[PDB]
Amino acid sequence: MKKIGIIGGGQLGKMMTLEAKKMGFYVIVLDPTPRSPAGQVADEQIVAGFFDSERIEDLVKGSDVTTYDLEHIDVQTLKKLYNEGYKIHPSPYTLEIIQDKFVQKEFLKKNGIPVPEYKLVKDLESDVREFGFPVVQKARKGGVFIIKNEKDLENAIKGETYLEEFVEIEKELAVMVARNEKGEIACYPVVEMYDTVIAPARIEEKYSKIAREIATSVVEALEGVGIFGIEMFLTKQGEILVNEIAPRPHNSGHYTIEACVTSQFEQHIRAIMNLPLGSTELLIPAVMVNLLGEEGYYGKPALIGLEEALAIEGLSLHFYGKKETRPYRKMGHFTVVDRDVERALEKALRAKKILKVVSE
Amino acid sequence: MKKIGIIGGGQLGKMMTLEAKKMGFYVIVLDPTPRSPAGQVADEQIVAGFFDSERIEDLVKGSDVTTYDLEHIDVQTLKKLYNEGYKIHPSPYTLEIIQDKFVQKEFLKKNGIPVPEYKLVKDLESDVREFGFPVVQKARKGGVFIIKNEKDLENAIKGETYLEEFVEIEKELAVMVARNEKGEIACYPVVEMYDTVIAPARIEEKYSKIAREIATSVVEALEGVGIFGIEMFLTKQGEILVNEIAPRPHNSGHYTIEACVTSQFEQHIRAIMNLPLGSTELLIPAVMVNLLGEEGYYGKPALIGLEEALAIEGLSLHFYGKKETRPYRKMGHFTVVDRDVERALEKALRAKKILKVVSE
Ligand SMILES: Nc1ncnc2c1ncn2[C@@H]1O[C@H](COP(=O)(O)OP(=O)(O)O)[C@@H](O)[C@H]1O
Ligand SMILES: Nc1ncnc2c1ncn2[C@@H]1O[C@H](COP(=O)(O)OP(=O)(O)O)[C@@H](O)[C@H]1O
Repeated sequence: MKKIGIIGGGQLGKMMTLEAKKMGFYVIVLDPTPRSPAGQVADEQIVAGFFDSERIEDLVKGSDVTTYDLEHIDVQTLKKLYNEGYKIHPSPYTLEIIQDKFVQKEFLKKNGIPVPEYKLVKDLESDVREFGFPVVQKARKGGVFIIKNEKDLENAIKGETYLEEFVEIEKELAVMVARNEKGEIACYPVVEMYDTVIAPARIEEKYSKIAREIATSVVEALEGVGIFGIEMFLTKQGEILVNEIAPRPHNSGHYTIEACVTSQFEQHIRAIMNLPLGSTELLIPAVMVNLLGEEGYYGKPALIGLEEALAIEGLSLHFYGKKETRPYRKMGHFTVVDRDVERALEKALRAKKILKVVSE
Repeated sequence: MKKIGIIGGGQLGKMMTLEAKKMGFYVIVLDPTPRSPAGQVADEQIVAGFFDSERIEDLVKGSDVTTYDLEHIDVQTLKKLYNEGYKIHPSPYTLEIIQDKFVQKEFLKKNGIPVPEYKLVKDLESDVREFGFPVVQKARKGGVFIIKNEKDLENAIKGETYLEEFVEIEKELAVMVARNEKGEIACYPVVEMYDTVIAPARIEEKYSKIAREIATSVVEALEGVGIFGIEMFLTKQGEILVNEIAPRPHNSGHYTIEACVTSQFEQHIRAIMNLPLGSTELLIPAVMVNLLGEEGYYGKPALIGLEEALAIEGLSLHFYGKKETRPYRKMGHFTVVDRDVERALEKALRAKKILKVVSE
């Protein structure tokens, strides 16, 4: 039984190990938190930090393939292990390119992938003048500040940053795309950010075809292995530009669990194990909605509105096992499937007001 | 957070456990095997046998609602607790009715539920005679013997058995049906036994309609709470008779996980928690096949044919993490979803020869 190593034992990692074991694989989770969510349901867990070079190395050498559910990781030791032959997917090199938002943009531009106009900042006040207000500023490494006036510019993000033209967004889109080392690619439906996800995106065939073609291009240019979450902007001028790349299963890909033949999590395992990719057929439209911790609440998690929300046909719930609720924190998500996406959304919005994660 | 107690740590209980925690419930599993499949992903496990009176008592009293994944359990102690007001679903009384095939037949007959003519054995030889050859003999509690003539009376089943008329079976059908304490019912599509399940059964719609009606009337008569597996016979003469009742999620219902909006396991949780039931809509036809350990293999499980099998579109694998394979033992199942049920069956049977659980 081949062993899959997973760095990061949070929710994304747990869902990963669950699908991996379901496919008959042994899983070792590396997380600093003893009995992490993923470690709890994994075969083994290495209790160490995401930069404990020594331990991440014990994971890689003790696994057939190593993957990860988060980006803030020791990419350096990973590149070394990758260079001497150990299987790490996605490649620590693509992770590196993605870590630094500027180099990610640079990479996308060079490979012919549409992206917002950007500019490395060396002379802040001098560079912003090349865009004029409003302009967008982002931190190169992990955030995003929208400079609209003088007072904001005087209080801009400090550190290594870069500028981006403020994009006139018609809609924000996303698409999961997986790829084998063999080269097979599986592209999912383009979805829409209403944080709520609408699948499929209510957009002209013309645009979804383009969004799918660009998402594939990115993974290809990257020679990626695993599943990737590509965020895009459909502009007010009819242009599709990629905003960011997530080298792992993405929150905007959860709908696949209830709406597609193979979930994003099953694809990721298939992809990193170089197995034949699974069908991405959308069996039914779906609207997903994150269950964030309520504003002004702290402590013991409490889910309210369950009975009433479950009465909505097509509604199902995914509550994560978290011991502490924090405002804005991702406590879970719920999805609504309906033959008619519009009815799916109406219901989801209705439920959104009902389902709340409170404290005590 | 409400607590759900589950007696039985096998694969069914594990699948129930996960779905339960997914809905935000706390789960405590009771199983005589330490680190049982279900206990490993539950919150707590009580190491104890299914007849350890005082231990199942701790489980029920420490839970808001208790259920089970098998029938061979201390039903009498549960009846005691149930009479004290503790929530146990399905009721120990229902479990009691189903555990004995004769009382079960007596019950169905008392409620007008279509069933084969039967008779309790007082004097084996004399009773079979007034029935005529051939006749079917069944143990009341523990399997089936067809008495073709006098000679067979010597090898007849010993103990307390009952007799029933021989039925000329055309097809064997199954249907999952869940019910709330509030009385809400949720009926699934009827499936066809090929051990491989075909969803939906390839039968004239007139039969499907009656099969779902018969099944629903069964759980209604029982005033059942939870999801039930209703096994029926479609005779050569166009009659639909109920043969068996399973008071729990059933193997013939695994298809729901891949082809229906809400799986039988989520449905079961909804029903025992008296919450609104989920949609049973069939999103796409499906064929499920059980994976059993191949003959002559013992020890650590090992799979063969995965790549060739996963190359088949719509094929997904569900390998249970059993710590040892053994001939004929259920190690998991795989499903093949396809818009065309005949292509699903074709693919499934083709893969049934490729996927195999062997020893390492
Ligand atoms: N170039 C841009 N022009 C206008 N709005 C933008 C631009 N880039 C990002 N945004 C907005 O800010 C949000 C943050 O985008 P993102 O780069 O993914 O930051 P984060 O790391 O929080 O996700 C987006 O949802 C989008 O609405
Ligand atoms: N009354 C009957 N007439 C003819 N065949 C029967 C009858 N009852 C059962 N059988 C056959 O025997 C098989 C198993 O009997 P069953 O009642 O399901 O016992 P069990 O499920 O515990 O093995 C059925 O699948 C069916 O093919």
